[PDB]
Formats: sequence, structure tokens, C-alpha cells
Amino acid sequence: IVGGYTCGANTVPYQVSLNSGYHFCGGSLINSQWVVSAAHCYKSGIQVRLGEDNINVVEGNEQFISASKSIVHPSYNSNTLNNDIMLIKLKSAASLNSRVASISLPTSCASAGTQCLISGWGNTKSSGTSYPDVLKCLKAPILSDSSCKSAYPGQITSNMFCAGYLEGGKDSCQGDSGGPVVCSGKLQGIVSWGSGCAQKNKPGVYTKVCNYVSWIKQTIASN
Ligand SMILES: [Ca+2]
Repeated sequence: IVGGYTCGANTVPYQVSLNSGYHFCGGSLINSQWVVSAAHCYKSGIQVRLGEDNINVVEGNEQFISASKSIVHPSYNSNTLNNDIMLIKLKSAASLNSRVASISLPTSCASAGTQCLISGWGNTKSSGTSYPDVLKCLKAPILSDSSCKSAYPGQITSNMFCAGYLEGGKDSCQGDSGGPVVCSGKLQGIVSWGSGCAQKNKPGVYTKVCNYVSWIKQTIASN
């Protein structure tokens, strides 16, 4: 997260870190057994880390639970990033309390102008590299479909939305991928892609979670 703020420990209780020996992507806990992330974050051997603030220090609220199964969206296209969503099942159920909690799925799609909370452990610089150890947060609005398409001609599908600031300086970034965009207490987006980070006229692009609620529910119900 570039141009954000330190969230505070366990203030984003649905945020998870996906770990394969190291943090590599975010995700969102949607029930005791299941995490939403980006399909482009897929790999084998994932350990889901819940209750994290500093990802390099054991602070006392963590739950580390290996994944049993990952399910990339049936129509994920890694070239275009269309349908950039996957589900990860935990080998055992997480213990839920105020520091580790699921986030609700949306019942309707959010609108341009709505304020959301984007979070993650990704790079905090737009030029060069600095990774935080504690969770960063950014409040940002959803942008109009027209301004999103004008920013990224030929690239924005109906399964994507832009959020952030066209002036630059505030955005998600590498290492945030797969993490949440939460608006009015609902998971509306997944950190997906963008041109660089925090660049002028290059806002963040997010997977539009409301399009996937029926797939998510039916997949969980049978897996
Ligand atoms: Ca920790």
C-alpha cells in the first residue's frame, strides 16, 4: 500500500497473509473454513496466516492453518486477468473472535464514489521498494467505469473496477494482491493489478466480487 496508514493490530480482522515460506499475497476470510484471494496468487503449499499484524514477529493472535485445496475460477485468464479470483479451503476451521473474523459477501454491487478500505503488506513505495512488516490501510473511492476504461483502454472487463486516486500517490501495490477492498462492511473487491503503483492516471484495478457471489456460495456448498 502506497500513501496509506498503519491500520493498527488486528483492526482488519478478515485480512489474511498467504505464506509459502514468506508472505506473498493477501486474502480475505469469508467463513471459518474459506479464504477469497486473487487467482494470480495461486500456488501449491499455501499456509494461511490469520490474526497477523507484524508478519515477521509472533505477537500472540496468529492462527497458522495450511490450505487443503485451492480453486481458481473456472474462467480465469492469466493474460488479461479476467476473473482474477480463487478460493482457498483451510485444513481446519479458524477460531473466530473480534481479532479473527469473516467478512460478509456483498448482496449488491457497490457504486462509483463509495468509500472503501484496502489493506495489505505490499510495497509502500511508488519508485523502488520497501515492504512493511505491519498491515497498511488505505481509504479510497471506487472510480467510474468510464474513468477506469479511459485509464486502461482495451483492458477493463465487466469483472473489474478501478479504485483510488487519478492524481497518483495512493494505491495498492505488489504484495497486496489478493487482499480485500471492503465497502460498508462488505467485500467488494480483490487487489488485482495496475500499471506500476500510485502512478498518475493509473489507478488500481480490482476484481469485482459481487459478480462471483453465486459461484462462491455454490463452490463452498460442495467442497
Ligand atoms: Ca505476527
